[PDB]
Amino acid sequence: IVLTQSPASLAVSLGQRATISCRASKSVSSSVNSYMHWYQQKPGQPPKLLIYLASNLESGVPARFSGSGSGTDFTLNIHPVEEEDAATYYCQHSRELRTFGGGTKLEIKRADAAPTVSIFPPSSEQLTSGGASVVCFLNNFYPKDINVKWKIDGSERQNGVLNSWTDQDSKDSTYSMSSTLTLTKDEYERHNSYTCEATHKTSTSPVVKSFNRNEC
Amino acid sequence: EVMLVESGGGLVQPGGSLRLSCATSGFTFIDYYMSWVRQPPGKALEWLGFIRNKGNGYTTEYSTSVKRFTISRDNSAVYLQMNTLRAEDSATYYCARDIGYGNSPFAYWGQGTLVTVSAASITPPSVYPLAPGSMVTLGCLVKGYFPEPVTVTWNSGSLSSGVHTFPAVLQSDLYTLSSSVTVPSSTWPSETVTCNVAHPASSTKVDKKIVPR
Ligand SMILES: O=C(O)[C@@]1(O)C[C@@H](O)[C@@H](O)[C@@H]([C@H](O)CO)O1
Repeated sequence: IVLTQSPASLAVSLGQRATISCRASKSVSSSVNSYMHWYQQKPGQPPKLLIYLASNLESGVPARFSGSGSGTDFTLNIHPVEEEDAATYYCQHSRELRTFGGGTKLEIKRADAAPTVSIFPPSSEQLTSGGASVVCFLNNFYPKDINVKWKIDGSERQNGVLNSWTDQDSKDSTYSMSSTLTLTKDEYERHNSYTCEATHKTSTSPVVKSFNRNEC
Repeated sequence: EVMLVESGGGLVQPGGSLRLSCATSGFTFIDYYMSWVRQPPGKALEWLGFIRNKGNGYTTEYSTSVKRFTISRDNSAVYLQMNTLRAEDSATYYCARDIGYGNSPFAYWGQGTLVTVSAASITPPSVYPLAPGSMVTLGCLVKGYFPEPVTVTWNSGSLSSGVHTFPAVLQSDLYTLSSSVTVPSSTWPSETVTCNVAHPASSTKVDKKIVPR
């Protein structure tokens, strides 16, 4: 069997309706039950069963979660969505070959928020080992889309840049990003201006944090 | 009440073999099917197979993708024997209580056990303090370790609010992660802020103080 979950991603305003669809290649309805499960999964956790047999709430699951459908076509509805509902959702055929759908990442929308940007020079202990990383945190921003560029004395560098983004926060609905420029000690010490530049919706021009190595 | 605990996950070489276990309590083990499900990092869940209950002759069934793996049980632990491990097998592995006599299957899941299939060797992290060159952001850079995971707290958990710990990213077979904490200007540098890093795979525990330049 093939289970096709759509959309793969959606954003919904706090207190509004989230509608997630799951279509099976064949009917999963017996003469009594429709064998469709819906799960919620948060980062670092096993999946949580929300809906069993298409339309039933597992014990303790809030009323805002609702499932419907029969045969090949199923729908998970969440209304009104809460901040904590920021998660990935899965449908699954709950018998036979127990096929999972591909998942749907739900974003809870919030007001725009500019990133709080902080830059950090290499630590004295990293330098002792002959390496040099410059770190930039871009924290608690919204929306998710963000672009970061590193410049060394005005010359953009991409090699040796490592980027990581958090999942949407479950409580304040923001995103955060970390960008680490790794260089050798010798290159670090050959240049002065080190600049983290961020392009985000909240600003028409790059958000810039900088330090000069010989001012340290 | 009901409990499921996965164990046996670790770093394993390609072509290698591993057996994972799942420890159960709080219900009549013998009456339940038991399933194994995996999840590659950032990917969808994948059902792997189950072992049937007494009433159905303790027989097993597997997904097309692993029909290579073997499931068994001690009548109260359930096992997953994995052979000829490869890259695609790297995942968190879960056991879940499947069907009994009416209770929902996949309501109860363990915390999972992380399997990493790689030739790269276990390596401890280097931990670097990130100090600035009304509210102040400090951080730690955790660099050069393998495999996952590492955990980071600030002031032994005392600083819980305003923490961001970033997903690890692999580069040339070594992981890097970072964590930031934002504290009132009244706490630092007046008093001390420490990141506490642990890497159980290398038996490393490092506490790095963030001292002003
Ligand atoms: O294979 C079985 O033992 C089992 O009973 C497991 C159930 O979940 C269900 O799939 C059943 C039949 O397939 C019902 O169609 O087979």
